[PDB]
Amino acid sequence: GTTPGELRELTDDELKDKLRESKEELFNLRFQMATGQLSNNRRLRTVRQEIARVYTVLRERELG
RNA sequence: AAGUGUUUAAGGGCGCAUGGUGGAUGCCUUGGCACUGGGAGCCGAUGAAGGACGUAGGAGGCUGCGAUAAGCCUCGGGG
Ligand SMILES: [Mg+2]
Ligand SMILES: [Mg+2]
Ligand SMILES: [Mg+2]
Ligand SMILES: [Mg+2]
Repeated sequence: GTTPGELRELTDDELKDKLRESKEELFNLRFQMATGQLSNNRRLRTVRQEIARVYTVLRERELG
């Protein structure tokens, strides 16, 4: 839900915070999907792609 | 009285009319076969060729991808 653009003003530690918050979110809605009370399915994909985006930006910061 | 003499179809044959089965024939094609002209002529410890297992909101196969998993970023195209 957040463009990779506005992830470049965030430092390493707060990018890491964003990433762990997102991983916790993903665990929660994975449980909700398993128990049957998640109707919105595209939420899983968006959060999974957000995690991938956060790693991508971190690696780009490391290398250049 | 003597004599003559049609009609049987359990079933079978042949001809026709009507169907079934079967998948030939005709007419085709998301497939191939033989070449022509170019390109590129190597990939691999910066882990190859090729695979295993996984991966989509729902079971499998083919495809794509690899725990960042039908995808992630940047630059162009286009709509
Ligand atoms: Mg008869
Ligand atoms: Mg050589
Ligand atoms: Mg597969
Ligand atoms: Mg573009």
